[PDB]
Amino acid sequence: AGKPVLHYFNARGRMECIRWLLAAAGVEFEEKFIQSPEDLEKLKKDGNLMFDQVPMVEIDGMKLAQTRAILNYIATKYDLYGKDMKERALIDMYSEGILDLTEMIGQLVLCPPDQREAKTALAKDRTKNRYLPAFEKVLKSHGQDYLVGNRLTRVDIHLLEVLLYVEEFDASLLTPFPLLKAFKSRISSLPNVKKFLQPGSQRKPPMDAKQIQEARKAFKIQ
Amino acid sequence: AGKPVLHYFNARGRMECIRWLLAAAGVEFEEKFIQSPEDLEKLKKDGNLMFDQVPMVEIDGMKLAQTRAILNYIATKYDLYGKDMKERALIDMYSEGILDLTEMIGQLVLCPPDQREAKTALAKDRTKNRYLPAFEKVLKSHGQDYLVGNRLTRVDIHLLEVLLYVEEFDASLLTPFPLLKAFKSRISSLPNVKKFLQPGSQRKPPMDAKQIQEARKAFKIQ
Ligand SMILES: N[C@@H](CCC(=O)N[C@@H](CS[C@H]1c2c(cc3ccc4cccc5ccc2c3c45)C(=O)C(=O)[C@@H]1O)C(=O)NCC(=O)O)C(=O)O
Ligand SMILES: N[C@@H](CCC(=O)N[C@@H](CS[C@H]1c2c(cc3ccc4cccc5ccc2c3c45)C(=O)C(=O)[C@@H]1O)C(=O)NCC(=O)O)C(=O)O
Repeated sequence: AGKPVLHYFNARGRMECIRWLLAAAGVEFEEKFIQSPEDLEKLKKDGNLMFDQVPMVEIDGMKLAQTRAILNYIATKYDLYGKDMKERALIDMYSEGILDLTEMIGQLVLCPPDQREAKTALAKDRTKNRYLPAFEKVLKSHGQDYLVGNRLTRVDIHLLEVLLYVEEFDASLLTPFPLLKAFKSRISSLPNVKKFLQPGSQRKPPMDAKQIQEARKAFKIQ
Repeated sequence: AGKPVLHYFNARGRMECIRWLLAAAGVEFEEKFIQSPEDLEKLKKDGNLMFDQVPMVEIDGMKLAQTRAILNYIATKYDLYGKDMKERALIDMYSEGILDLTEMIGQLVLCPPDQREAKTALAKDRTKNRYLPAFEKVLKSHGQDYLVGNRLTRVDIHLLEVLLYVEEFDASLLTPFPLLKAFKSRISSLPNVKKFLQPGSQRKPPMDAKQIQEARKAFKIQ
């Protein structure tokens, strides 16, 4: 049970939020990449994936599948899940909004070409008029350095991570939000985070059109 | 307040799992139905919704949004979340597969006719070959009456609810699973569950495509 083992393709996808959480907690981990459909098949057939899906993480003797379940477990284990019921409620509400924002932006690459522009316009609108203002408001409401409980929790990490993708999506979206900029800088300066951001870490890059098309093809899954 | 207040459309949607969890816990609740676009606009403008979305539940001084955030809080508050992080890891993984199954079947009524048939076949294949076998397997792995910790938890309620939707979708899907059939009757027999299953409770009915198109027309939500 030394280092947790992360089962996923060699890409961000749904496993990146988990890599971010482990890195932030300073927890060393290994990765076993699914490079071929045959790799994915073996995992399923061997009974390692409860729903024949990844993310799957081997940790503390479990074969834990489902992103949210992996995150909640890691967050609790390393005291990054607040101190009680009420703090976890704020943490979960904020985190679900961030996961929604992450999916809205990330799914654009899979949109049918004829729907892509409209979907992209809607995503930019939601990002700048619904999500960014919501988080800027949280920070303003209490003036604290962290989102919840005046101390670092998993959602501070989730927010930094999604702001990076917002910056990749459209850098002008962040301009109107001073507190979030300040927050991004603060979280980025934490030792474990800075280290994960530097070149050479297990942090993953975005995938380009050709890659996406090629990878999604060889595996074929509806 | 005293009784939690559930803000949602008069329909199942994302709020139904919450009505179920509360009903099961024997906690009485009230509902404030969103019956028109104006109702929804009012809720937003008055500062009720963190991300201008429902579900939103008023409980213990919070105006809590995000389905999962609401479910996690209620489950913890009423001792339906197991006893430790390891039981919660199983409860969470199970719950997420159930939510995935619910969405997969629920989405069908929004598939354009030239896509619905194939999407329906996929949903049935996934239900009987991926999802149901997974839960039948958990029940067989310990031979106990409940999914986790040999005690009623939130996931036994989530599993009963989704079994109802699978039964509405295609009853013959359940026949090959004797343990799931026995589990269904057992959970259905619990006092609070029996109360919620009987006529006149706050449980909600399904909505055909016709009903969907109609309602989802008046609001013109993107
Ligand atoms: N609610 C669950 C969801 C789990 C889930 O969907 N997992 C996917 C991989 S992630 C994602 C996904 C799928 C297919 C592929 C196929 C090739 C591929 C190559 C390189 C990187 C990724 C990254 C993500 C991904 C996929 C790839 C597509 O399944 C979907 O589009 C998923 O959204 C999977 O294992 N698919 C195998 C299969 O169903 O039999 C959770 O949160 O954990
Ligand atoms: N991750 C979050 C998701 C929250 C969420 O998506 N909420 C939706 C309602 S649920 C669902 C939804 C939408 C629109 C409508 C519009 C009319 C409508 C009438 C009667 C019943 C439902 C049931 C669901 C529903 C909708 C209706 C469509 O938004 C989507 O399709 C949603 O998936 C909403 O409030 N939309 C208002 C808006 O964005 O401004 C969570 O789990 O809590």
